[PDB]
Amino acid sequence: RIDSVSQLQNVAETTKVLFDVSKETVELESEAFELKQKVELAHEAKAVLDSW
Amino acid sequence: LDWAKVISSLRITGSTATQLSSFKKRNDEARRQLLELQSQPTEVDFSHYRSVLKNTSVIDKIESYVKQYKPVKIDASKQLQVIESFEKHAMTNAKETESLVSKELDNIQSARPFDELTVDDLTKIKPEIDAKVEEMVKKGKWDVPGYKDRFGNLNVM
Repeated sequence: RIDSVSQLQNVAETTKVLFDVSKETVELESEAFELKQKVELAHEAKAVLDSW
Repeated sequence: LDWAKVISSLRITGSTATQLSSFKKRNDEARRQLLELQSQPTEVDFSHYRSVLKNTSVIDKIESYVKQYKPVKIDASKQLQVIESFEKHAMTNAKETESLVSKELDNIQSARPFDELTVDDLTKIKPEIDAKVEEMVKKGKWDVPGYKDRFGNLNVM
């Protein structure tokens, strides 16, 4: 009975976490892409200015 | 943030060890990438680049387009694979406990007259006893298997 009761809370927490984990991955990838694209444009402009 | 409860949240089966390890590694990697990267756009020093460049009106034009908008590798919340599965998982694993665990001290609630329980009462509650004794007599086994070890036979010799 203790094991069966503990499974109900665990399954309910594990179900909610799966939806959050998928959202967190998408949000981290978007931020990482935007930061990488902005740093590339800044580095390219700086390198061209420094050479000139 | 369940640390010790998320390692033992599964049943007796070791099949969910691969799925739990993959989910933890993905969450840690995503959090680390956001903290290692800068939480801002870009500096874009146009003040020192427009006057240092050889060709006229080239830094000024690049600066203006990089500070507007551009594409990024992102998605939308249309492909809700994990959200649709969450309802189904709760409805088969978490809802099963509401009728299995809930159905499972009635033994002590019914009191115990073992010093005065009748063999007719056991025959009435169990016809299996009567059938086992009847077939055990018909085949001829007057022995009782496993009686002598816990109960002394008290033969003279």
